[PDB]
Amino acid sequence: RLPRSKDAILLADLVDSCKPGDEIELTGIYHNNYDGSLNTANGFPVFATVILANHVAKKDNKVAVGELTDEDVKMITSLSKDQQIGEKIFASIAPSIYGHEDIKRGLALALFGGEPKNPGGKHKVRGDI
Amino acid sequence: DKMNESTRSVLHEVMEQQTLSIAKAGIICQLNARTSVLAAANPIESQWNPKKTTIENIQLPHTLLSRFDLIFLLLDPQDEAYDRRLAHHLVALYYQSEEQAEEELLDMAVLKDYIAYAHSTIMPRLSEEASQALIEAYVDMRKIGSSRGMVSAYPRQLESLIRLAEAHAKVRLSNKVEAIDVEEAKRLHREALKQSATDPRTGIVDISILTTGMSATSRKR
Repeated sequence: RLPRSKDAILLADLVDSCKPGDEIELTGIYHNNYDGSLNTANGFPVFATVILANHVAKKDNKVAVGELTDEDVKMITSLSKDQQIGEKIFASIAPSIYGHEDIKRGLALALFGGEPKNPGGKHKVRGDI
Repeated sequence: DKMNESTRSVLHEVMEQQTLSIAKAGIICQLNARTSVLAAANPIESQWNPKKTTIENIQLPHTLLSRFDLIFLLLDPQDEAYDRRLAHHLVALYYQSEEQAEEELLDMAVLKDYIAYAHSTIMPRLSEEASQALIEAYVDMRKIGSSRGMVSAYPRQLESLIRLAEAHAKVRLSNKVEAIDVEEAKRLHREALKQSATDPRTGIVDISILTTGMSATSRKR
């Protein structure tokens, strides 16, 4: 079936909260107003509608560094003190898969990733794995 | 013969399921199509090739050719008697006049009315001798497979014979299909297979309809 759609208005700081292709989660006021173009298109007193936005989240970016709390940072930095943190992270990738420890290790290294750099300001090399 | 692959697939769907499904532009529906397909297929080249069987000449899939109840060959013999009779018939067509036209239109009118009436009121149903004759026909044409260990028939042939017998009973307005109809169905069906499924090296063989490349062709490998 064809999908339905709605227009939404972002104001002030909510602009640039999303881009095309973003699976957003939008809170807003469902607002309606008279529209003569829709009236002549439908032949009835049909009112256009738009969502006056009040919050935009994303359903893939469920966590972000701009939302991390001091307690989250504290427990993260406490976990890093453990000498088993590498093994814990490797065991934590796809825990419902038995074995494949080398695969989990490689995927952890790719998931965290290296550091991009540009020595001399003239020669780029990627950081991603 | 020269319908494109999408048309071949949708026609296969229509002939097998008697429906046409469409999911085009938000519309999602399954239209009914209980249509009787009557077809005219040319050889791929300009002439018929007696070195090859129907499926290899016309280049249609067996998935479509096995859905047909009857397949007929319309090529003319090379006999001078046939040519002379055809020429006399065509001369008679040239000399067709008002009396022949009125006779033909009378035949056409009564034929249309007869077919419509038979559709409207006749509903054939199986007699015991019809059931025995159909089972006997299928078992007999399967008994040919004792030679060479081959398959010589398949149950959709039996269903085709049921359709043809019911049609013949409807022609004579019997309302009960019996052995006269079943023997005519067997005769016409066997003649259709003789025309269509004849490998040039060995004659009629049923596997030509089931798959392309009969045994005389496939035994190259």
